[PDB]
Amino acid sequence: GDDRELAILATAENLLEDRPLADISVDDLAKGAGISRPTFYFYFPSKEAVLLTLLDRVVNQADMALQTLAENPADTDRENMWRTGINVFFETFGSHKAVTRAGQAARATSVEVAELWSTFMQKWIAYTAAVIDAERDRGAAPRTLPAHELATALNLMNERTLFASFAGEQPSVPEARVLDTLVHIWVTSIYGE
Amino acid sequence: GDDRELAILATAENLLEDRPLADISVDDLAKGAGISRPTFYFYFPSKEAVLLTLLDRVVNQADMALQTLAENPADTDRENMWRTGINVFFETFGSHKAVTRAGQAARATSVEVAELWSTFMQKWIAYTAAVIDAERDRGAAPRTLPAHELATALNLMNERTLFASFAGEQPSVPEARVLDTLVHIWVTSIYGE
Ligand SMILES: O=C(CCCC(F)(F)F)N1CCC(c2nc(-c3nccs3)no2)CC1
Ligand SMILES: O=C(CCCC(F)(F)F)N1CCC(c2nc(-c3nccs3)no2)CC1
Repeated sequence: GDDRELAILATAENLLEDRPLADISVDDLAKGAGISRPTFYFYFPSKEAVLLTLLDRVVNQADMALQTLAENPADTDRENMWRTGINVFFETFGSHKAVTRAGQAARATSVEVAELWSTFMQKWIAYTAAVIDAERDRGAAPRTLPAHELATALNLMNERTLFASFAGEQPSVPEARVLDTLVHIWVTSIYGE
Repeated sequence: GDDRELAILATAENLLEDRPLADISVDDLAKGAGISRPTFYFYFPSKEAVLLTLLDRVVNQADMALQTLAENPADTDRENMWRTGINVFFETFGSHKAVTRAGQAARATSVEVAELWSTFMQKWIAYTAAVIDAERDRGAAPRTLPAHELATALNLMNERTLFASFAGEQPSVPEARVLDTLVHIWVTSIYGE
């Protein structure tokens, strides 16, 4: 019943390691999930709706991990705080590289994917901005750029850079270096200046 | 003779303001250029080869503008120097928004587009790294991150952010604010921490 939907999801994720969404067929997904093609369609309209659900669970998982951080303040310096937050995305998407990579490419192609990505990027920008402002009210950060324009560019940086790394793009920051790199840039641009 | 190739190029660029590459047909391009469909094919294999040539001229124009800067040192502070370099890309691609935007999307789809973008991103990263290092030998910049990993992430930032703005994406930095935003981040992350 439910367990089948989960099987279609797990099959899709497993096949996206080895190839793109284009070379995955509804029949491939049905086979893998141990159901037939017409049973597949009872659970999802398309292969693309499978991706969307997948991306949706990943992004929500990152989002939830970030709320947990926000509610339970990790006790530390400014540098470590920021690193902990960037680490949420680096870990969460880095554990779901095929879904990430495919979810990025379907932004060009799927309006729902584009808008889901958009909703969350906005949510995460807003929270980064809310935290930069909080940091400024306290006197820890100088009032340089508008907080929200700063948050925007720094979050756009992480998206490009994190996914470039994960995909192994030329050029990219090696994955083992990406986190320190992004953090140096967040911390100097937020506190400097 | 040559003037026709230029007409196909100018037609393509003009039609990409109003719609995507998908909704532009070879016949559309031929019409506009005042030639027939089989004459089109004498000059280009495909519509996609038209885009490539277009992207190639833009990217080379940015590249050339950056060399001019590099050879003739503008006399100024560290902040203005960097701003002048980022301004090359903001101006050059901002004058060619449809070609940019289309050239970004065809990266997913065209290996030649992907590799052209890749060659230049590498070239521009290398030069940013060479300049960060020069700045460090002089004692103006501290030896924090590896210069080349720093250049990489900052250049990835500009790509994402500049194009997000130009496309009017949600979310993005307003185009009238994008340059100051990127510069604050370059300068604090290069000189700070
Ligand atoms: O890196 C992303 C989004 C990246 C999304 C993506 F797509 F993967 F590129 N950040 C969004 C939020 C930002 C952030 N941390 C925090 C906090 N940490 C600890 C306590 S409060 N508050 O805000 C961390 C960077
Ligand atoms: O912004 C880009 C590439 C962006 C590419 C793109 F795709 F548009 F996002 N920069 C590459 C090079 C960097 C740079 N400036 C300079 C100099 N200025 C003055 C003298 S020497 N030396 O290096 C400027 C930022």
